[PDB]
Amino acid sequence: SHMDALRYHIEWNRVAEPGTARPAGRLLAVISPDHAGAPWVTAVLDALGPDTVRFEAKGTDRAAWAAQLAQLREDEGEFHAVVSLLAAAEALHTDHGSVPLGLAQTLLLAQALGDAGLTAPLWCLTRGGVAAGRGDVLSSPVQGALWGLGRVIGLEHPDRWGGLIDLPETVDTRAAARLTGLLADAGGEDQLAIRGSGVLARRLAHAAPAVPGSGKRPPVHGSVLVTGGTGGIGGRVARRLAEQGAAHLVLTSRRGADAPGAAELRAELEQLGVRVTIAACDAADREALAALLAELPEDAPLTAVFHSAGVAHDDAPVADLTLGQLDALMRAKLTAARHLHELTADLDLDAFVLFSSGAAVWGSGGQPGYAAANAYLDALAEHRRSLGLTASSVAWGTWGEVGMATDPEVHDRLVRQGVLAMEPEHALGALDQMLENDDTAAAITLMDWEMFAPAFTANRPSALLSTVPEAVSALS
Ligand SMILES: NC(=O)C1=CN([C@@H]2O[C@H](COP(=O)(O)OP(=O)(O)OC[C@H]3O[C@@H](n4cnc5c(N)ncnc54)[C@H](OP(=O)(O)O)[C@@H]3O)[C@@H](O)[C@H]2O)C=CC1
Repeated sequence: SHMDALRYHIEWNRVAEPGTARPAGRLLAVISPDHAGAPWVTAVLDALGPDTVRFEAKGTDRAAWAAQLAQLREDEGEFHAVVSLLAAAEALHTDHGSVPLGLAQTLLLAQALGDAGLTAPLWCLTRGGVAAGRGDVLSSPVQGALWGLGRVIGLEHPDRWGGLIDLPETVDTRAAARLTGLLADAGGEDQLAIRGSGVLARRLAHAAPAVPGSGKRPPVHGSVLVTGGTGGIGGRVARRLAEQGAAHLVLTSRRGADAPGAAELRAELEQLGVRVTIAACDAADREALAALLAELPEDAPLTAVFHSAGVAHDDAPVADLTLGQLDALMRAKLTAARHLHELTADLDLDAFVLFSSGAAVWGSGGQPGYAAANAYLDALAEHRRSLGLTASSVAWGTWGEVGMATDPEVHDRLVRQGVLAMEPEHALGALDQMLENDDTAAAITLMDWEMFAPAFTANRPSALLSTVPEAVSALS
């Protein structure tokens, strides 16, 4: 129950139908002009009406947009809300190959709105960026990344953040009226999915307790690939896999066998009877991943991937983050997980496990780029399930003992927010509960809700935490 207590999941609950009147003040719609053709972008522009002012966000030029926005705000006076359709730009930015153009443009729009003093709440619309409601299909993991950024905008700029709304693929008049009614007043909700059945909103809940055996997890066997396998959590994952039956562990990281601690890790694993391969290669390098897969023993086919590669450093507040910082944070997450997905789809793996973060699940100030990068992982795991493929996303809280949060700097701030350091064995024992259940998505975190809830909600309420009774109690 100690391990059950670490597991949470995202659910979607029905909320009230909104009012029937459109907003009284003027809306400002923001369009990516090369990527304004999708049906849902037309349906949304039509629902906003012809009195809505339209801003075409061209390229990625913060100072140019700040100037253009300042002119609009001068001419129009205050807007009621800003409605961004930038998410429809899913093509990669030409200069930053791991950043979807719409993600870069949404960052620069949040930045330029603050620069210009346009204060109306920003709403970021997606289509297929969340899996909400029974049978729902997350069709665009790229747009799913924009939710990780948006939750961090709502932490950093709470007064000028509206929220996120996912649209259905057909935006009929019932969907349009939910939309415009939420923009009038959203009832204090800010992470919303419009579906045929109603409006759903995002919630964090404790996961159901483990059912010993219920997931038909197959025995660990053959070759298992742990990207980031020489790093802190990846090394501990590899040890556990060795103890459990893996014939062969393939560990990767940019430094490979030159990684800190690598020789000792190899010796620890080989003592347990496992074949060990340690390779040096960037998880975003598709050709190197293909070569690595082509090399596998005939008698030890790839049976599972654990994607632990990642960096969190050189992030910045939303107001300051650059596209080159965002690219570097996205590389081992979006680019590398897309390669892993595409080169293993046909292999019938037993597990495809992606390591996300609480930064992506609930949001962490100061970590927009890392939140977006991890949110892509969570969305890709739901998207793969829709294709009939296994996938799981595990959004860790804080690890103790090994890995990126052992820096007293990085450790001190997390623990002080109530995201407490987990013992490796407990974190791994909870991941094994998730994998035995074959759950698609979970956060695995030790929380002190009496510290977390009041800090997280100091400037704006969080409907997300209303389904965690300890958070409700802390706020009473
Ligand atoms: N520790 C924690 O509390 C949390 C961790 N996470 C996630 O867990 C995973 C592991 O974190 P952790 O073990 O703590 O961190 P570490 O820094 O210990 O390990 C991360 C590893 O990824 C490798 N790596 C980084 N970039 C690339 C890349 N482009 N290609 C291949 N390898 C790369 C690093 O090696 P190299 O530099 O040699 O490439 C290293 O092996 C990360 O994805 C992280 O985001 C999430 C929440 C909390």
